[PDB]
Amino acid sequence: MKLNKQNLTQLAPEVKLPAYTLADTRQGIAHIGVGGFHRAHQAYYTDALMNTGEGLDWSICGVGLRSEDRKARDDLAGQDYLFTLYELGDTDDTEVRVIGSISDMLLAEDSAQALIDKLASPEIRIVSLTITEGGYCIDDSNGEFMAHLPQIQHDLAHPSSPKTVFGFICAALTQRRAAGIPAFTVMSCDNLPHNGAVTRKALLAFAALHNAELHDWIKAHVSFPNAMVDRITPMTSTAHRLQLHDEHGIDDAWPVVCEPFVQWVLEDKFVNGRPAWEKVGVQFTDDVTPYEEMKIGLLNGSHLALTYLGFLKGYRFVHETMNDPLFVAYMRAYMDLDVTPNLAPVPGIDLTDYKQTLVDRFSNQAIADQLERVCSDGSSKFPKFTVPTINRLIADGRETERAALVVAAWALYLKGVDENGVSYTIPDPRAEFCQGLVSDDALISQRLLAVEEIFGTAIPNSPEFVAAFERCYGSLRDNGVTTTLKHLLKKP
Ligand SMILES: NC(=O)c1ccc[n+]([C@@H]2O[C@H](COP(=O)([O-])OP(=O)(O)OC[C@H]3O[C@@H](n4cnc5c(N)ncnc54)[C@H](O)[C@@H]3O)[C@@H](O)[C@H]2O)c1
Ligand SMILES: OC[C@@H](O)[C@@H](O)[C@H](O)[C@H](O)CO
Repeated sequence: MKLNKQNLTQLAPEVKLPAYTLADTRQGIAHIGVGGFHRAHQAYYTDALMNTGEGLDWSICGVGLRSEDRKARDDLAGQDYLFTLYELGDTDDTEVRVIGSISDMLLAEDSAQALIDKLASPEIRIVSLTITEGGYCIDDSNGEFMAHLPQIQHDLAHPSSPKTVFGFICAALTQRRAAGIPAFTVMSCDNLPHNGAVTRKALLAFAALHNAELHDWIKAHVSFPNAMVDRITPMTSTAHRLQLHDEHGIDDAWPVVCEPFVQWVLEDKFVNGRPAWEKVGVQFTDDVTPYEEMKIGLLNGSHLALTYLGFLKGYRFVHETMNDPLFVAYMRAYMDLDVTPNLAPVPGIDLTDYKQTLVDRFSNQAIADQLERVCSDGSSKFPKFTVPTINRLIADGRETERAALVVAAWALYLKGVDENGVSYTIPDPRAEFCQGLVSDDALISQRLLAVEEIFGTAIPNSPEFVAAFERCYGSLRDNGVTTTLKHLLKKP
Protein backbone atom coordinates (compact mmCIF):
# COMPACT_ATOMS: atom_id res chain seq x y z
CA MET A 1 0.00 0.00 0.00
CA LYS A 2 1.58 3.28 -1.13
CA LEU A 3 1.85 5.77 1.73
CA ASN A 4 -0.18 8.93 1.06
CA LYS A 5 -3.12 10.78 2.52
CA GLN A 6 -5.71 8.62 0.78
CA ASN A 7 -4.30 5.35 2.10
CA LEU A 8 -3.38 6.58 5.54
CA THR A 9 -6.29 4.81 7.20
CA GLN A 10 -5.79 1.69 5.05
CA LEU A 11 -2.43 0.52 6.43
CA ALA A 12 -1.57 -2.57 8.47
CA PRO A 13 -3.06 -2.47 12.02
CA GLU A 14 0.23 -2.21 13.88
CA VAL A 15 1.07 1.01 12.01
CA LYS A 16 0.78 4.07 14.29
CA LEU A 17 -0.81 7.11 12.64
CA PRO A 18 -0.93 10.84 13.23
CA ALA A 19 -3.79 11.57 15.65
CA TYR A 20 -4.20 15.14 14.46
CA THR A 21 -6.02 16.50 11.42
CA LEU A 22 -3.19 17.06 8.97
CA ALA A 23 -5.02 19.94 7.27
CA ASP A 24 -5.37 21.89 10.53
CA THR A 25 -1.61 22.24 11.14
CA ARG A 26 0.25 25.46 10.30
CA GLN A 27 4.01 25.99 9.95
CA GLY A 28 6.24 27.37 12.70
CA ILE A 29 9.63 25.80 12.00
CA ALA A 30 11.78 25.96 8.88
CA HIS A 31 14.37 23.19 8.93
CA ILE A 32 17.60 23.41 6.90
CA GLY A 33 19.03 19.99 6.00
CA VAL A 34 16.20 17.45 5.68
CA GLY A 35 18.01 14.21 6.26
CA GLY A 36 17.51 11.09 8.31
CA PHE A 37 18.37 12.59 11.66
CA HIS A 38 16.00 15.54 11.39
CA ARG A 39 13.13 13.25 10.45
CA ALA A 40 13.84 10.70 13.20
CA HIS A 41 14.45 13.29 15.92
CA GLN A 42 13.03 16.79 15.65
CA ALA A 43 10.20 15.85 13.32
CA TYR A 44 9.49 12.81 15.49
CA TYR A 45 9.11 14.81 18.74
CA THR A 46 7.08 17.50 16.99
CA ASP A 47 4.74 14.82 15.57
CA ALA A 48 4.46 13.26 19.10
CA LEU A 49 3.47 16.65 20.55
CA MET A 50 0.84 17.18 17.88
CA ASN A 51 -0.61 13.75 18.68
CA THR A 52 -1.42 15.07 22.16
CA GLY A 53 -3.46 17.82 20.53
CA GLU A 54 -1.00 20.65 21.21
CA GLY A 55 1.47 22.50 19.01
CA LEU A 56 -0.44 22.12 15.75
CA ASP A 57 0.92 25.50 14.66
CA TRP A 58 4.50 24.14 14.76
CA SER A 59 4.53 22.15 11.51
CA ILE A 60 7.91 21.99 9.75
CA CYS A 61 8.79 23.42 6.35
CA GLY A 62 11.91 21.57 5.17
CA VAL A 63 14.65 23.48 3.34
CA GLY A 64 17.14 21.97 0.90
CA LEU A 65 20.15 24.04 -0.13
CA ARG A 66 21.91 21.36 -2.26
CA SER A 67 21.06 19.77 -5.57
CA GLU A 68 21.10 16.34 -3.86
CA ASP A 69 18.08 17.57 -1.85
CA ARG A 70 15.74 17.49 -4.86
CA LYS A 71 15.23 13.76 -4.50
CA ALA A 72 14.05 14.13 -0.88
CA ARG A 73 11.60 16.83 -1.85
CA ASP A 74 10.21 14.80 -4.76
CA ASP A 75 9.92 11.59 -2.67
CA LEU A 76 8.12 13.39 0.17
CA ALA A 77 5.90 15.40 -2.17
CA GLY A 78 4.76 12.14 -3.82
CA GLN A 79 3.39 10.99 -0.43
CA ASP A 80 1.69 14.25 0.70
CA TYR A 81 4.81 14.85 2.85
CA LEU A 82 4.07 11.83 5.01
CA PHE A 83 6.90 9.34 5.74
CA THR A 84 7.34 6.23 7.87
CA LEU A 85 9.57 6.25 10.94
CA TYR A 86 10.72 2.60 11.13
CA GLU A 87 12.30 1.56 14.41
CA LEU A 88 14.66 -1.43 14.22
CA GLY A 89 16.11 -3.11 17.26
CA ASP A 90 16.70 -6.49 18.86
CA THR A 91 13.60 -6.42 21.03
CA ASP A 92 9.84 -6.08 20.51
CA ASP A 93 9.72 -2.49 21.83
CA THR A 94 9.89 -1.26 18.22
CA GLU A 95 7.07 0.61 16.53
CA VAL A 96 6.29 1.57 12.89
CA ARG A 97 4.75 5.03 12.66
CA VAL A 98 3.66 7.49 9.98
CA ILE A 99 4.97 10.99 10.76
CA GLY A 100 2.97 14.03 9.66
CA SER A 101 4.84 16.95 11.13
CA ILE A 102 6.62 18.05 7.92
CA SER A 103 4.13 19.76 5.62
CA ASP A 104 6.30 21.03 2.80
CA MET A 105 9.87 21.38 1.62
CA LEU A 106 11.43 24.21 -0.43
CA LEU A 107 14.62 23.96 -2.48
CA ALA A 108 16.90 26.98 -2.74
CA GLU A 109 17.57 26.03 -6.38
CA ASP A 110 13.90 26.50 -7.35
CA SER A 111 13.97 30.16 -6.21
CA ALA A 112 16.16 31.95 -3.66
CA GLN A 113 13.53 34.61 -3.09
CA ALA A 114 10.74 32.10 -2.37
CA LEU A 115 12.98 30.53 0.30
CA ILE A 116 13.92 33.91 1.82
CA ASP A 117 10.16 34.78 1.88
CA LYS A 118 9.36 31.53 3.76
CA LEU A 119 12.16 32.15 6.27
CA ALA A 120 10.90 35.74 6.71
CA SER A 121 7.26 34.70 7.27
CA PRO A 122 5.97 35.73 10.66
CA GLU A 123 4.60 32.26 11.43
CA ILE A 124 8.12 30.77 11.08
CA ARG A 125 9.53 31.31 14.60
CA ILE A 126 12.43 28.85 14.69
CA VAL A 127 14.96 28.08 11.99
CA SER A 128 16.54 24.69 12.87
CA LEU A 129 19.67 23.08 11.49
CA THR A 130 21.20 19.74 10.62
CA ILE A 131 23.98 21.00 8.31
CA THR A 132 26.60 18.44 9.55
CA GLU A 133 29.50 18.73 11.97
CA GLY A 134 31.62 20.74 9.59
CA GLY A 135 28.83 22.93 8.26
CA TYR A 136 29.51 25.93 10.51
CA CYS A 137 32.76 27.12 8.97
CA ILE A 138 34.38 27.77 12.35
CA ASP A 139 38.04 26.66 12.88
CA ASP A 140 38.20 24.81 16.21
CA SER A 141 41.82 25.61 16.88
CA ASN A 142 41.44 29.41 16.72
CA GLY A 143 37.67 29.91 16.70
CA GLU A 144 37.66 31.97 13.53
CA PHE A 145 35.01 31.96 10.81
CA MET A 146 36.22 30.94 7.31
CA ALA A 147 35.21 34.20 5.62
CA HIS A 148 37.34 33.47 2.58
CA LEU A 149 35.39 30.47 1.34
CA PRO A 150 34.06 30.90 -2.26
CA GLN A 151 30.37 30.44 -1.40
CA ILE A 152 30.73 32.87 1.53
CA GLN A 153 32.26 35.53 -0.69
CA HIS A 154 29.49 34.92 -3.23
CA ASP A 155 26.80 35.58 -0.60
CA LEU A 156 28.45 38.78 0.57
CA ALA A 157 28.49 39.94 -3.08
CA HIS A 158 24.88 38.93 -3.82
CA PRO A 159 22.96 39.05 -0.47
CA SER A 160 19.56 38.69 -2.11
CA SER A 161 20.66 35.55 -4.02
CA PRO A 162 22.52 33.57 -1.32
CA LYS A 163 23.66 29.98 -1.58
CA THR A 164 24.78 29.29 2.02
CA VAL A 165 22.96 28.69 5.27
CA PHE A 166 24.28 31.96 6.75
CA GLY A 167 23.42 33.89 3.60
CA PHE A 168 19.81 32.71 3.66
CA ILE A 169 19.46 33.32 7.41
CA CYS A 170 20.87 36.85 7.06
CA ALA A 171 18.68 37.73 4.10
CA ALA A 172 15.60 36.46 5.97
CA LEU A 173 16.51 38.37 9.12
CA THR A 174 17.02 41.61 7.21
CA GLN A 175 13.70 41.16 5.40
CA ARG A 176 11.85 40.50 8.69
CA ARG A 177 13.54 43.46 10.26
CA ALA A 178 12.47 45.69 7.38
CA ALA A 179 8.86 44.51 7.85
CA GLY A 180 8.91 44.96 11.60
CA ILE A 181 8.63 41.17 12.13
CA PRO A 182 10.42 39.69 15.13
CA ALA A 183 13.45 37.47 14.65
CA PHE A 184 13.34 33.68 14.87
CA THR A 185 15.50 31.47 17.11
CA VAL A 186 18.27 29.57 15.27
CA MET A 187 18.26 26.04 16.70
CA SER A 188 21.30 23.85 15.88
CA CYS A 189 20.67 20.12 15.98
CA ASP A 190 24.16 19.07 14.86
CA ASN A 191 26.66 17.25 17.08
CA LEU A 192 29.14 19.86 18.21
CA PRO A 193 30.14 20.83 21.74
CA HIS A 194 28.27 24.14 22.46
CA ASN A 195 26.51 23.91 19.13
CA GLY A 196 24.39 26.99 19.84
CA ALA A 197 27.47 29.07 20.72
CA VAL A 198 29.17 27.90 17.51
CA THR A 199 26.11 28.79 15.42
CA ARG A 200 26.11 32.20 17.04
CA LYS A 201 29.82 32.76 16.43
CA ALA A 202 29.43 31.86 12.75
CA LEU A 203 26.29 33.90 12.03
CA LEU A 204 27.63 36.90 13.89
CA ALA A 205 30.99 36.71 12.08
CA PHE A 206 29.24 36.48 8.72
CA ALA A 207 26.92 39.37 9.70
CA ALA A 208 29.94 41.52 10.70
CA LEU A 209 31.24 41.05 7.16
CA HIS A 210 28.13 43.06 6.10
CA ASN A 211 28.47 45.68 8.88
CA ALA A 212 28.69 46.14 12.65
CA GLU A 213 25.15 47.47 12.84
CA LEU A 214 23.70 44.19 11.46
CA HIS A 215 26.08 42.07 13.57
CA ASP A 216 24.90 44.03 16.61
CA TRP A 217 21.18 43.75 15.81
CA ILE A 218 21.45 39.98 15.32
CA LYS A 219 23.43 39.62 18.55
CA ALA A 220 20.64 41.39 20.42
CA HIS A 221 17.60 39.83 18.78
CA VAL A 222 18.38 36.19 17.90
CA SER A 223 18.92 33.37 20.42
CA PHE A 224 21.06 30.27 19.72
CA PRO A 225 20.24 27.56 22.26
CA ASN A 226 22.82 24.85 22.92
CA ALA A 227 21.60 21.24 22.85
CA MET A 228 22.65 17.58 23.03
CA VAL A 229 20.79 15.43 20.48
CA ASP A 230 20.84 11.63 20.19
CA ARG A 231 19.28 8.97 17.94
CA ILE A 232 21.18 6.47 15.75
CA THR A 233 19.81 6.79 12.21
CA PRO A 234 21.41 4.71 9.38
CA MET A 235 21.54 5.74 5.74
CA THR A 236 18.56 4.89 3.58
CA SER A 237 18.76 1.47 1.92
CA THR A 238 16.78 -0.55 -0.56
CA ALA A 239 16.94 -3.47 1.88
CA HIS A 240 15.25 -1.43 4.59
CA ARG A 241 12.61 -0.08 2.23
CA LEU A 242 11.84 -3.64 1.07
CA GLN A 243 11.81 -4.89 4.67
CA LEU A 244 9.28 -2.20 5.65
CA HIS A 245 7.00 -3.41 2.85
CA ASP A 246 7.57 -7.12 3.60
CA GLU A 247 6.92 -6.78 7.31
CA HIS A 248 4.32 -3.97 7.49
CA GLY A 249 2.88 -3.66 3.99
CA ILE A 250 3.83 -0.05 3.41
CA ASP A 251 5.37 1.10 0.16
CA ASP A 252 7.29 4.21 1.21
CA ALA A 253 9.68 5.84 -1.24
CA TRP A 254 11.82 7.16 1.62
CA PRO A 255 11.14 5.86 5.13
CA VAL A 256 13.61 6.69 7.89
CA VAL A 257 15.02 3.81 9.95
CA CYS A 258 16.24 4.57 13.48
CA GLU A 259 16.84 2.83 16.82
CA PRO A 260 14.16 2.91 19.56
CA PHE A 261 16.24 5.09 21.92
CA VAL A 262 15.98 8.85 21.48
CA GLN A 263 17.09 11.82 23.60
CA TRP A 264 17.08 15.61 23.35
CA VAL A 265 18.46 17.97 26.06
CA LEU A 266 18.11 21.69 25.36
CA GLU A 267 18.68 25.16 26.88
CA ASP A 268 15.39 27.04 26.93
CA LYS A 269 16.53 30.05 24.98
CA PHE A 270 13.96 30.91 22.40
CA VAL A 271 13.18 34.49 21.41
CA ASN A 272 9.93 33.87 19.54
CA GLY A 273 8.45 30.87 21.34
CA ARG A 274 8.71 27.12 20.78
CA PRO A 275 6.55 24.00 20.82
CA ALA A 276 5.91 22.52 24.27
CA TRP A 277 8.26 19.62 23.54
CA GLU A 278 8.72 18.98 27.25
CA LYS A 279 5.27 17.30 27.13
CA VAL A 280 6.78 14.59 25.00
CA GLY A 281 10.10 13.88 26.65
CA VAL A 282 12.40 16.63 25.54
CA GLN A 283 14.46 17.83 28.54
CA PHE A 284 15.27 21.48 29.23
CA THR A 285 18.23 22.27 31.45
CA ASP A 286 20.12 25.26 32.74
CA ASP A 287 23.40 23.73 31.57
CA VAL A 288 23.67 21.31 28.69
CA THR A 289 27.45 21.10 28.81
CA PRO A 290 27.71 17.95 30.99
CA TYR A 291 25.22 16.17 28.70
CA GLU A 292 26.98 17.22 25.53
CA GLU A 293 30.49 16.27 26.79
CA MET A 294 29.08 12.94 27.97
CA LYS A 295 27.29 11.99 24.76
CA ILE A 296 29.74 13.33 22.25
CA GLY A 297 32.83 12.14 24.10
CA LEU A 298 31.51 8.63 24.82
CA LEU A 299 29.08 7.87 21.99
CA ASN A 300 30.41 9.86 19.03
CA GLY A 301 34.00 9.30 20.26
CA SER A 302 33.46 5.51 20.44
CA HIS A 303 31.87 5.50 16.98
CA LEU A 304 35.12 6.97 15.51
CA ALA A 305 37.23 4.51 17.55
CA LEU A 306 35.33 1.60 16.08
CA THR A 307 34.69 2.74 12.53
CA TYR A 308 38.07 3.10 10.82
CA LEU A 309 39.55 -0.01 12.47
CA GLY A 310 36.28 -1.78 11.58
CA PHE A 311 36.37 -0.68 7.93
CA LEU A 312 40.04 -1.73 7.62
CA LYS A 313 39.17 -5.10 9.12
CA GLY A 314 36.53 -5.53 6.41
CA TYR A 315 33.44 -5.11 8.64
CA ARG A 316 30.69 -2.96 7.14
CA PHE A 317 28.18 -2.45 9.98
CA VAL A 318 28.49 -1.13 13.52
CA HIS A 319 26.95 -4.28 14.98
CA GLU A 320 29.65 -6.36 13.29
CA THR A 321 32.33 -4.49 15.22
CA MET A 322 30.27 -5.19 18.34
CA ASN A 323 30.30 -8.92 17.56
CA ASP A 324 34.16 -8.81 17.76
CA PRO A 325 35.13 -9.00 21.49
CA LEU A 326 38.42 -7.16 20.86
CA PHE A 327 36.50 -4.14 19.49
CA VAL A 328 34.09 -4.14 22.48
CA ALA A 329 37.02 -4.36 24.93
CA TYR A 330 38.83 -1.52 23.13
CA MET A 331 35.70 0.64 23.18
CA ARG A 332 35.22 0.02 26.90
CA ALA A 333 38.90 0.80 27.63
CA TYR A 334 38.62 4.05 25.62
CA MET A 335 35.41 5.06 27.46
CA ASP A 336 36.60 3.99 30.92
CA LEU A 337 40.21 5.09 30.98
CA ASP A 338 40.34 8.00 28.59
CA VAL A 339 36.97 9.77 28.42
CA THR A 340 35.25 9.06 31.74
CA PRO A 341 37.86 10.76 33.93
CA ASN A 342 37.29 13.98 31.95
CA LEU A 343 33.56 14.15 32.55
CA ALA A 344 31.74 16.34 35.01
CA PRO A 345 28.80 14.70 36.79
CA VAL A 346 25.62 14.62 34.69
CA PRO A 347 22.36 15.26 36.62
CA GLY A 348 20.10 12.23 36.64
CA ILE A 349 22.52 9.94 34.78
CA ASP A 350 24.84 7.22 36.11
CA LEU A 351 27.89 7.08 33.77
CA THR A 352 28.55 3.37 34.38
CA ASP A 353 24.96 2.56 33.33
CA TYR A 354 25.16 4.98 30.41
CA LYS A 355 28.36 3.44 29.03
CA GLN A 356 26.76 0.03 29.15
CA THR A 357 23.73 1.31 27.25
CA LEU A 358 26.04 2.59 24.49
CA VAL A 359 27.46 -0.94 24.12
CA ASP A 360 23.86 -2.28 24.01
CA ARG A 361 22.77 0.32 21.44
CA PHE A 362 25.77 -0.22 19.19
CA SER A 363 25.14 -4.01 19.47
CA ASN A 364 21.67 -3.61 17.87
CA GLN A 365 21.87 -6.27 15.10
CA ALA A 366 18.59 -5.38 13.39
CA ILE A 367 19.47 -1.80 12.51
CA ALA A 368 22.45 -2.41 10.19
CA ASP A 369 24.10 0.99 10.67
CA GLN A 370 26.76 1.39 7.93
CA LEU A 371 30.39 1.94 8.89
CA GLU A 372 30.54 4.00 5.69
CA ARG A 373 28.13 6.43 7.35
CA VAL A 374 30.06 6.64 10.64
CA CYS A 375 33.38 6.87 8.72
CA SER A 376 32.22 9.66 6.52
CA ASP A 377 33.59 13.15 6.95
CA GLY A 378 36.31 12.30 9.45
CA SER A 379 38.04 15.58 8.57
CA SER A 380 35.08 17.42 10.17
CA LYS A 381 34.30 14.83 12.90
CA PHE A 382 37.75 14.43 14.46
CA PRO A 383 37.89 17.94 15.92
CA LYS A 384 34.41 17.51 17.45
CA PHE A 385 34.46 13.90 18.64
CA THR A 386 38.00 12.90 19.40
CA VAL A 387 40.54 15.71 19.55
CA PRO A 388 39.06 17.33 22.67
CA THR A 389 39.61 14.04 24.53
CA ILE A 390 43.16 13.75 23.14
CA ASN A 391 44.02 17.30 24.18
CA ARG A 392 43.00 16.57 27.74
CA LEU A 393 45.09 13.39 27.87
CA ILE A 394 48.08 15.31 26.53
CA ALA A 395 47.63 18.14 29.01
CA ASP A 396 47.27 15.65 31.89
CA GLY A 397 50.29 13.65 30.80
CA ARG A 398 48.06 10.58 30.54
CA GLU A 399 48.38 7.54 28.19
CA THR A 400 47.39 8.58 24.66
CA GLU A 401 47.84 5.29 22.77
CA ARG A 402 44.17 4.20 22.63
CA ALA A 403 43.17 7.64 21.32
CA ALA A 404 46.17 7.80 18.97
CA LEU A 405 45.08 4.45 17.49
CA VAL A 406 41.85 6.11 16.34
CA VAL A 407 43.90 8.69 14.41
CA ALA A 408 46.35 6.05 13.12
CA ALA A 409 43.37 3.95 11.97
CA TRP A 410 42.00 6.95 10.04
CA ALA A 411 45.42 7.56 8.44
CA LEU A 412 45.70 3.96 7.15
CA TYR A 413 42.02 3.95 6.21
CA LEU A 414 42.74 7.03 4.02
CA LYS A 415 44.95 4.85 1.79
CA GLY A 416 41.71 3.20 0.65
CA VAL A 417 42.35 -0.55 0.78
CA ASP A 418 41.02 -2.90 3.43
CA GLU A 419 42.53 -6.07 4.87
CA ASN A 420 40.58 -8.20 2.43
CA GLY A 421 42.38 -6.46 -0.40
CA VAL A 422 39.31 -4.37 -1.31
CA SER A 423 39.72 -0.79 -2.70
CA TYR A 424 37.17 1.86 -1.65
CA THR A 425 36.67 5.61 -2.06
CA ILE A 426 36.72 8.15 0.83
CA PRO A 427 33.34 9.84 1.59
CA ASP A 428 34.82 13.06 2.97
CA PRO A 429 34.36 16.65 1.69
CA ARG A 430 38.16 16.90 1.81
CA ALA A 431 38.96 13.43 0.50
CA GLU A 432 41.60 14.42 -2.06
CA PHE A 433 43.47 16.72 0.34
CA CYS A 434 43.47 14.13 3.17
CA GLN A 435 44.53 11.30 0.90
CA GLY A 436 47.57 13.30 -0.19
CA LEU A 437 48.71 13.66 3.42
CA VAL A 438 49.20 9.92 3.72
CA SER A 439 50.97 9.22 0.43
CA ASP A 440 54.41 8.91 2.09
CA ASP A 441 54.74 6.68 5.18
CA ALA A 442 57.87 8.59 6.18
CA LEU A 443 56.05 11.91 6.31
CA ILE A 444 52.62 10.88 7.54
CA SER A 445 52.86 12.09 11.12
CA GLN A 446 54.50 15.33 9.98
CA ARG A 447 51.92 16.09 7.31
CA LEU A 448 48.69 14.62 8.61
CA LEU A 449 49.08 15.87 12.16
CA ALA A 450 49.99 19.36 11.00
CA VAL A 451 46.48 20.17 9.70
CA GLU A 452 45.39 22.63 12.38
CA GLU A 453 41.68 22.84 11.60
CA ILE A 454 41.48 19.05 12.16
CA PHE A 455 44.06 18.37 14.94
CA GLY A 456 44.86 21.66 16.64
CA THR A 457 48.25 22.57 18.05
CA ALA A 458 48.72 20.31 21.08
CA ILE A 459 48.76 17.11 19.02
CA PRO A 460 51.61 17.80 16.59
CA ASN A 461 53.67 19.34 19.39
CA SER A 462 53.37 16.32 21.71
CA PRO A 463 56.28 13.91 21.24
CA GLU A 464 54.40 11.36 23.36
CA PHE A 465 51.30 11.56 21.14
CA VAL A 466 53.33 11.56 17.93
CA ALA A 467 55.19 8.46 19.09
CA ALA A 468 51.93 6.65 19.96
CA PHE A 469 50.52 7.61 16.59
CA GLU A 470 53.54 6.37 14.68
CA ARG A 471 53.73 3.00 16.43
CA CYS A 472 49.99 2.43 16.09
CA TYR A 473 50.14 3.24 12.38
CA GLY A 474 53.14 0.96 11.80
CA SER A 475 51.46 -1.82 13.74
CA LEU A 476 48.23 -1.55 11.76
CA ARG A 477 50.09 -1.50 8.44
CA ASP A 478 52.32 -4.45 9.38
CA ASN A 479 50.42 -6.63 11.82
CA GLY A 480 46.85 -5.66 10.98
CA VAL A 481 43.91 -4.52 13.10
CA THR A 482 43.33 -7.65 15.14
CA THR A 483 46.88 -8.15 16.33
CA THR A 484 47.28 -4.45 17.02
CA LEU A 485 44.19 -4.55 19.30
CA LYS A 486 45.40 -7.69 21.01
CA HIS A 487 48.66 -6.02 21.98
CA LEU A 488 47.02 -2.76 23.00
CA LEU A 489 44.47 -4.52 25.22
CA LYS A 490 47.14 -6.23 27.34
CA LYS A 491 48.25 -2.75 28.45
CA PRO A 492 47.67 -1.26 31.97
N1 LIG B 1 22.65 10.22 11.69
C1 LIG B 1 22.58 10.20 13.00
O1 LIG B 1 22.49 9.09 13.74
C2 LIG B 1 22.70 11.55 13.69
C3 LIG B 1 22.59 11.62 15.13
C4 LIG B 1 22.74 12.86 15.80
C5 LIG B 1 23.00 14.02 15.10
N2 LIG B 1 23.11 13.94 13.69
C6 LIG B 1 23.44 15.30 13.18
O2 LIG B 1 22.58 15.63 12.01
C7 LIG B 1 23.39 15.62 10.80
C8 LIG B 1 22.74 14.99 9.59
O3 LIG B 1 22.73 13.53 9.69
P1 LIG B 1 21.59 12.78 8.81
O4 LIG B 1 21.45 11.38 9.31
O5 LIG B 1 20.36 13.58 8.71
O6 LIG B 1 22.25 12.82 7.36
P2 LIG B 1 21.72 12.80 5.86
O7 LIG B 1 22.86 12.52 5.01
O8 LIG B 1 20.42 11.98 5.88
O9 LIG B 1 21.28 14.34 5.63
C9 LIG B 1 22.27 15.39 5.81
C10 LIG B 1 21.43 16.65 5.48
O10 LIG B 1 22.34 17.82 5.65
C11 LIG B 1 22.42 18.58 4.43
N3 LIG B 1 23.71 19.21 4.33
C12 LIG B 1 24.99 18.69 4.19
N4 LIG B 1 25.94 19.61 4.16
C13 LIG B 1 25.22 20.81 4.29
C14 LIG B 1 25.68 22.12 4.34
N5 LIG B 1 26.96 22.51 4.28
N6 LIG B 1 24.71 23.15 4.47
C15 LIG B 1 23.33 22.85 4.55
N7 LIG B 1 22.84 21.54 4.52
C16 LIG B 1 23.84 20.56 4.38
C17 LIG B 1 22.18 17.51 3.37
O11 LIG B 1 21.96 18.06 2.06
C18 LIG B 1 21.01 16.78 4.00
O12 LIG B 1 19.82 17.56 4.06
C19 LIG B 1 24.79 15.07 11.25
O13 LIG B 1 25.84 15.54 10.43
C20 LIG B 1 24.88 15.44 12.74
O14 LIG B 1 25.48 16.72 13.10
C21 LIG B 1 22.96 12.72 12.94
O1 LIG C 1 23.02 10.16 18.20
C1 LIG C 1 24.05 9.33 17.63
C2 LIG C 1 24.65 10.10 16.46
O2 LIG C 1 25.22 11.36 16.90
C3 LIG C 1 25.69 9.24 15.73
O3 LIG C 1 24.97 8.18 15.03
C4 LIG C 1 26.46 10.10 14.69
O4 LIG C 1 25.64 10.36 13.55
C5 LIG C 1 27.72 9.35 14.23
O5 LIG C 1 28.62 9.21 15.32
C6 LIG C 1 28.43 10.11 13.05
O6 LIG C 1 29.70 9.50 12.85
